[PDB]
Amino acid sequence: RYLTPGGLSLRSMRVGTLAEKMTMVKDEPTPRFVELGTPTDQMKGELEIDNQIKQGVNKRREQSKVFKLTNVTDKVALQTTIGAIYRQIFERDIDP
Amino acid sequence: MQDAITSVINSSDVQGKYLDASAIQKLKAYFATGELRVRAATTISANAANIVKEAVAKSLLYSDITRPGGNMYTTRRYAACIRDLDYYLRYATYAMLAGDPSILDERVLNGLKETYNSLGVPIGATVQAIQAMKEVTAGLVGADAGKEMGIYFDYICSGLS
Amino acid sequence: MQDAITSVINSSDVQGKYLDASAIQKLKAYFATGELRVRAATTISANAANIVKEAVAKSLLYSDITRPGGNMYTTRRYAACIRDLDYYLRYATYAMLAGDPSILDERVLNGLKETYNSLGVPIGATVQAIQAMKEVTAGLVGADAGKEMGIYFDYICSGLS
Amino acid sequence: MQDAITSVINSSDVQGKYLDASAIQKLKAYFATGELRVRAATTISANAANIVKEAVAKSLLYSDITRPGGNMYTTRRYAACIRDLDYYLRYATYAMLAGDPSILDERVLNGLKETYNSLGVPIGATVQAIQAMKEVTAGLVGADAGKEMGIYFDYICSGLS
Amino acid sequence: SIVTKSIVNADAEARYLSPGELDRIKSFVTSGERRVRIAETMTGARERIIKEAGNQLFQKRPDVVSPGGNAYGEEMTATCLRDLDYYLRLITYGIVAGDVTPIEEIGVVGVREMYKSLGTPIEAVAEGVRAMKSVATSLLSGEDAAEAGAYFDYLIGAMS
Amino acid sequence: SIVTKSIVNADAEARYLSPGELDRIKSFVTSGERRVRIAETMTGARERIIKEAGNQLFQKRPDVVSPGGNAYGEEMTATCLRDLDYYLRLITYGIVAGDVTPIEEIGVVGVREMYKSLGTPIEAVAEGVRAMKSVATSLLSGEDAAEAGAYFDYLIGAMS
Amino acid sequence: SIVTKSIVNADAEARYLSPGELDRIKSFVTSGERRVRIAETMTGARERIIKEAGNQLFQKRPDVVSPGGNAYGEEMTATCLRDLDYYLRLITYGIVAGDVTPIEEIGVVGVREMYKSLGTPIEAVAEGVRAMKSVATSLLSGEDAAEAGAYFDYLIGAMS
Amino acid sequence: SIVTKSIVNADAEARYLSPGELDRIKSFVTSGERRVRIAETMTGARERIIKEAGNQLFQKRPDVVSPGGNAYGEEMTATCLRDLDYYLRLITYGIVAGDVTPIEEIGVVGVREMYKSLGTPIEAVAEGVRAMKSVATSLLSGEDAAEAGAYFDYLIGAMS
Amino acid sequence: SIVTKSIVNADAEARYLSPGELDRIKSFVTSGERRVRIAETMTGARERIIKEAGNQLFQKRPDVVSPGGNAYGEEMTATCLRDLDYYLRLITYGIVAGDVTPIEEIGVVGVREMYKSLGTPIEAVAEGVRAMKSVATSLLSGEDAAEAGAYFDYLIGAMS
Ligand SMILES: *[C@H](C)[C@H]1/C(=C/c2[nH]c(/C=C3N=C(/C=C4\NC(=O)C(CC)=C4C)C(C)=C\3CCC(=O)O)c(CCC(=O)O)c2C)NC(=O)[C@@H]1C
Ligand SMILES: *[C@H](C)[C@H]1/C(=C/c2[nH]c(/C=C3N=C(/C=C4\NC(=O)C(CC)=C4C)C(C)=C\3CCC(=O)O)c(CCC(=O)O)c2C)NC(=O)[C@@H]1C
Ligand SMILES: CCC1=C(C)/C(=C/C2=NC(=C\c3[nH]c(/C=C4\NC(=O)[C@H](C)[C@H]4CC)c(C)c3CCC(=O)O)/C(CCC(=O)O)=C2C)NC1=O
Ligand SMILES: CCC1=C(C)/C(=C/C2=NC(=C\c3[nH]c(/C=C4\NC(=O)[C@H](C)[C@H]4CC)c(C)c3CCC(=O)O)/C(CCC(=O)O)=C2C)NC1=O
Ligand SMILES: CCC1=C(C)/C(=C/C2=NC(=C\c3[nH]c(/C=C4\NC(=O)[C@H](C)[C@H]4CC)c(C)c3CCC(=O)O)/C(CCC(=O)O)=C2C)NC1=O
Ligand SMILES: CCC1=C(C)/C(=C/C2=NC(=C\c3[nH]c(/C=C4\NC(=O)[C@H](C)[C@H]4CC)c(C)c3CCC(=O)O)/C(CCC(=O)O)=C2C)NC1=O
Ligand SMILES: CCC1=C(C)/C(=C/C2=NC(=C\c3[nH]c(/C=C4\NC(=O)[C@H](C)[C@H]4CC)c(C)c3CCC(=O)O)/C(CCC(=O)O)=C2C)NC1=O
Ligand SMILES: CCC1=C(C)/C(=C/C2=NC(=C\c3[nH]c(/C=C4\NC(=O)[C@H](C)[C@H]4CC)c(C)c3CCC(=O)O)/C(CCC(=O)O)=C2C)NC1=O
Repeated sequence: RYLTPGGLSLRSMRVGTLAEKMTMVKDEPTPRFVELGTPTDQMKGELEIDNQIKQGVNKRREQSKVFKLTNVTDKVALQTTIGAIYRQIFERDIDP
Repeated sequence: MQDAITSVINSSDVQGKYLDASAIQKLKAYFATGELRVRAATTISANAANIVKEAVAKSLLYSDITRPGGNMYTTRRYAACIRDLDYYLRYATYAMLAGDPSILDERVLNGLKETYNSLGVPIGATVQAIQAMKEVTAGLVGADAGKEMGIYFDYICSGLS
Repeated sequence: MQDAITSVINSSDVQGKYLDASAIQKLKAYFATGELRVRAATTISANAANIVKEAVAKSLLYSDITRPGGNMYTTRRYAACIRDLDYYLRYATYAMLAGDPSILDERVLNGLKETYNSLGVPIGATVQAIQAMKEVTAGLVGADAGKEMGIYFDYICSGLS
Repeated sequence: MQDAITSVINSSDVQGKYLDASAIQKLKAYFATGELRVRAATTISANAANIVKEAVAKSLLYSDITRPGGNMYTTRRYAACIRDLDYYLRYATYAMLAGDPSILDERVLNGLKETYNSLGVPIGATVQAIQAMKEVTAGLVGADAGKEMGIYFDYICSGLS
Repeated sequence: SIVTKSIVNADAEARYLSPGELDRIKSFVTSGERRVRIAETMTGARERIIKEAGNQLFQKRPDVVSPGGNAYGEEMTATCLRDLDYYLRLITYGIVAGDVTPIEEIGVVGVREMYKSLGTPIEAVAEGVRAMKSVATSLLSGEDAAEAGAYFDYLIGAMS
Repeated sequence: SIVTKSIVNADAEARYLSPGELDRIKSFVTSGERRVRIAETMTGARERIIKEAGNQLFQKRPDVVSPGGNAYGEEMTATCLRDLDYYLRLITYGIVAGDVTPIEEIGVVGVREMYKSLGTPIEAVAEGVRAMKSVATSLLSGEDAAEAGAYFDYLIGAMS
Repeated sequence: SIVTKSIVNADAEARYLSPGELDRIKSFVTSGERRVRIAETMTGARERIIKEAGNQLFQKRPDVVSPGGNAYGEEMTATCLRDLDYYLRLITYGIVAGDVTPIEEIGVVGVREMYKSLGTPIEAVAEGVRAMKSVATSLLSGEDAAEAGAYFDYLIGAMS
Repeated sequence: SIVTKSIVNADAEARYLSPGELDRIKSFVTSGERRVRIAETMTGARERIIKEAGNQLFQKRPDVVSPGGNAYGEEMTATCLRDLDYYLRLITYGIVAGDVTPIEEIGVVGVREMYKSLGTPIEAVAEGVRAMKSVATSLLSGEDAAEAGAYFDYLIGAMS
Repeated sequence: SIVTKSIVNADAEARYLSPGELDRIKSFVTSGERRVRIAETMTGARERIIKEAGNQLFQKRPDVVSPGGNAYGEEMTATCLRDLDYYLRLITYGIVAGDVTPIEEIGVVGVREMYKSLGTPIEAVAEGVRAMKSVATSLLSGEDAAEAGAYFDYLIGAMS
């Protein structure tokens, strides 16, 4: 029914039996810059693509190169610009 | 327009999270098969005029469609049909090397169905030539690339029909 | 006293929080091995006079710790020593079944290192006994559950040494 | 019209083939989620009138829209807006139990953008209310069904905006 | 699928699904893999089914192969077995669905006009589905063949 | 938990575990994959519960929040809603243990002697829990009603 | 990526890509394993970069966190660490893709019009990523920190 | 009844019965013995649930037996508990018919005018059946609280 | 029985039976017929399970058959079959109760003071009944030999 207070240190001050006696872990939370960064929606499936390619600049206007003509005495740099004139004015190939 | 790298970075971007290990094992999966991808581009680009020509030789010509009454009878419509089939071959390699079919969904499969109704070209003979093409590359690029190559060929057939 | 469910409650009670998604997988790793540990205990208890037989047969029998100039020699001290080895095995059944070594630290490891110097029995033979008990047990139960039983064996050996 | 079981049927129908091996495990993937969709749809149907009355208090009250001039000012319109939001909940539980989001395009999002543009309904306040509704019903069904419910609101939510 | 028509019956009265219908969903699903191996015997022996059903098609009505009819000649009899192939594919869908609504959406709602505008009498077609009834139920154990027989007989009743 | 008192009942007789209660441990751990699913539903709507269990309590016994009562004040309810929020933490501990000793060791044993000292009436905090029982069983389905309401019953019958 | 940037470079000139460009893909993917090893230790040390590079920022420039400044208060300091946390996510995105283009297409198009409107000084937010560069390279080894530091230098180069 | 829900829907479309509807009747017949015996223990506990239901009514809603209520005096409450007996009279074949519709005939289609015409508040009798809800399903088994409590949701939601 | 172990588990703490414990009784009733199928396989195959496994004990321990030991060839090895036949009878008593105690109270409680007075090795009985149940698990199935496996191993750990 009772036990000597020196004997309770033998019983319950071990490493395994200390978490039920006093506080031991004291979890710090998520820091507030992390929980400000989540979109308050931790799961999403098909609508990933609905926020991906479907934002309003259709990433075809920032993904496409232009053609200059700084190199008029170069010959192979000329030939891919002349095709770029053909593929923008007639905008198919003019080969057929 | 995406990639195996871009559609995992941007898919983790819009979630707001960092690179998960499940996203990382997808990223290293594309990194293991990179010598398969770069060798497959060089073989298809080598005989691209030749790899079209067997695919027309099985499915289209010496038939009624080369005969008048067919769609591709005249020489304008015959030379366009090789060019309109060249885009299905060439953009599949861009669909192969990106590891994603988003090349096809943005600049091949945008308005492809309504153009083919508007021109009178049969869709069903076109996609039947694609199934003639998806075997002749597999006997030419090798075994391992042709299993990967035909999947993006099937993304055209899942969209054209 | 406490087990793998009571501790992870008591780890999450004194923080004041609820059971988060960082502690449910501590329960889900326990409940996945819940069927594994109950089959591990039911082969211990059927062999519990043979695990203690084969443990002393590799360390203590035919040595000179059971010589007449020895600690074991009188048969009062033998039958205690099997029984002092019984209580190391039976609680090692319990902590494997609980998933937490807290029952070992209350009753087995109460004052056991300070009783043994007060009695004069050697400690360096006892760690040789339980580590001979560990190699018998993992062969009998299985190499999965012998790994988790080997932790709670050596947790007694960490406390004796 | 379009279910999830019919979706793998109709893709197998237009090929003219039968139930292939990939078509069976996709069909058996719906059955593996079969206990989740039934149990969650009982939970939402028991708590329909409370998940609505939290969602309008979380986003829509104490603003310009509940004041004079707002589109949910009068007792016709605020009683209409509860009913007009309750169809978004009831059809989303149809789409979960179907397992396919194509029941929303047949019967919710058909002329819905043409109505609200002609009525002066704030579409961006509606899509704020369903986005507040998607969070609060995820706490009532758990995280497993909360992803499957969370898809089918945002198939409605992108059909509006 | 039963989850289709249990929605549209609940959508007709602007109601949620009653819990008297929710157990019809759940007991369909957990017994759903039973319906897979029933349908696997159909596609596993579809050449077996189509061979020894068309022979007794020309035994209970042996005049469809006679001249002056539709199925006389090798190509014109081949459109019958081409149309016999188009039936049991739907009943393979009909077993798996739990409802007969894939057969309703595909292969019954115009047959009453499209065959007399083609030249095939329905009373000869209705024998041809019930000739399959004697062999498709015979290719399965009668516990699982009782509910398997409970789908294509609806098509014969929708022909007759 | 069940496992932490099946140990102690077997330890005080100095025996190994009987196989009757080894069924009880083995049936418990395969029930662990569904009991935590009850607790994730309970902590997901705690603010829907605690606000509603306050308003179902204060209508029933309005004397404790009317002045002259113990919970009078703007912040004194906010502790007294928090003092009822703690029993929702413990019932989710009691759900995942399958037991009632985490209710007992934390929220039962000296609960008569606290509220005698602080001055709140001991039945008035018990009537909040049965008001909390009526909303939390309305959160769940039928098969989780008795499995959650049994631990709600034990906290009522101990304090009253 | 360099694969995306070379496809569309070959798409406008509308032919298959050259082996001079294909070898740059081959050197990209064969060095692909090393760049995930740079990134996956930064993501595992994500919290112990931003807390110190933020504290190195406010110690170096105190007027930002001082009252009257933009980031005064425990909320405003927290949201002015997310503005640092967002760039560490993009730098780990730029390390995986190999190029600076997932930062150039996301992070740095309109920063000089963003922070002019928000009121924060653009010179001070370029100091924080310099504190982020001095933290993250110390957490990386001797060889690999140089290739990670170039994408840190482009971010300071875009704001200044 | 569940047979009525099928053979007026098939009567409307001038059709026979679909076998997807026919297995709802087949699963009803097997689940008849599980359904009838719930009503057998409801009929045994007829004079049990009604007694505390007024004690759950009048302790929460005391305005009816206060002077100034419709159920004032012992003659009126003896009819009032008799009227709550009429709703339990309605419920014990709702777990025989399988669904709502005999309650829909005899319980709910005149209730919003008649109790208004008889001077009673409609919410109080709506309270009296939801206070009956907790003391009926707890008086039976734990699995069948969803079954017998299903038709209590119609009686709650129609009056309120 | 598992009913009988449940009451004295509740009567020691003076308690009504827990509804989690009645789940073990309700699972025992619906699996009550399966254990009778376990017990008839032992009683039907008794003459092949006793003479074989006793001969396995005599091959493992040939000390038993030799004179000077406990047994001898004419009836003492025959009466060590019937002293081994009693335990197989007690297992079949134990598995139809779902409990250990029909093995306990008939053939455990005083076996050490019995067999010391009888002059047999009690450990050889334990190795003999281990040889008995090694072939008993391979008799019936692999599924039913696990929960009947939990009553096999107890008698091994009762002799020693
Ligand atoms: C050949 C296998 C089949 C066939 C083809 C045929 N196609 C065309 C014409 C067009 N095809 C396209 C398609 C694209 N152009 C693109 O740039 C891209 C993305 C890379 C695609 C997918 C277009 C836009 C046209 C023609 C429109 C125009 O000429 O302005 C034709 C020409 C039709 C005509 O009448 O000129 C033909 C004949 N026809 C067959 O018979 C084969 C089955
Ligand atoms: C008691 C909980 C509530 C209440 C009851 C109350 N009822 C009456 C009188 C009648 N009530 C009914 C209503 C029904 N009768 C039915 O048979 C059915 C099921 C089909 C219903 C819903 C009717 C018809 C009467 C008239 C007498 C009769 O039973 O035929 C009274 C007496 C009122 C009077 O003026 O005499 C009372 C008090 N009133 C409450 O306040 C409670 C909410
Ligand atoms: C003078 C008449 C006129 C207007 C008004 C106009 C707007 C306009 N806004 C655009 C994009 C945009 N507009 C917005 C604006 C917003 N998105 C939001 O979420 C907010 C609600 C809102 C601002 C507060 C955004 C974010 C884009 C970027 C599109 C992209 O994602 O690529 C674009 C396409 C690209 C561009 O030019 O920027 C146009 C043409 N054009 C015109 O000729
Ligand atoms: C689990 C809780 C528990 C503990 C800790 C326990 C410990 C324990 N072990 C003991 C003795 C003993 N311990 C040993 C030790 C050994 N035997 C050997 O021969 C080897 C040398 C060695 C181990 C390999 C011996 C020989 C004794 C008897 C000592 C004696 O009688 O003088 C004693 C003294 C009892 C006595 O001698 O009367 C106690 C209390 N009993 C318990 O129930
Ligand atoms: C699944 C939906 C579906 C239906 C309903 C369908 C009917 C169908 N039956 C056809 C022909 C045919 N159908 C039959 C019918 C029969 N053969 C017999 O001997 C019997 C009397 C009878 C059936 C048991 C015959 C003989 C033809 C060929 C007719 C001809 O060539 O003129 C044809 C035209 C040829 C073709 O198959 O392409 C159609 C479209 N096809 C479909 O895809
Ligand atoms: C989990 C185990 C646990 C229990 C049991 C617990 C009880 C508890 N209730 C308290 C206060 C309180 N509790 C109440 C509660 C109520 N007033 C009423 O009228 C209602 C009947 C009732 C709740 C619905 C009030 C008013 C106080 C403040 C008492 C005061 O300040 O005088 C306090 C003192 C404030 C504090 O230390 O934070 C404790 C410790 N705390 C615990 O951690
Ligand atoms: C991934 C691309 C991306 C960028 C660049 C971005 C910037 C960004 N920074 C913001 C605020 C902010 N950013 C800061 C940051 C700082 N204050 C200082 O003085 C320091 C110099 C500096 C950090 C080192 C502060 C204080 C605010 C709040 C502004 C205010 O409340 O006045 C806001 C408005 C509120 C918010 O959404 O956080 C945006 C959109 N958001 C993005 O998604
Ligand atoms: C169900 C509870 C129960 C048990 C267990 C039981 C046992 C029991 N075993 C007995 C004998 C015996 N048992 C053995 C058994 C053995 N000798 C060996 O060599 C082997 C190691 C070993 C068994 C495998 C022998 C030889 C005898 C006869 C002893 C004698 O006649 O002196 C006898 C005396 C003769 C008889 O009536 O059969 C009893 C009563 N009675 C019971 O009511």
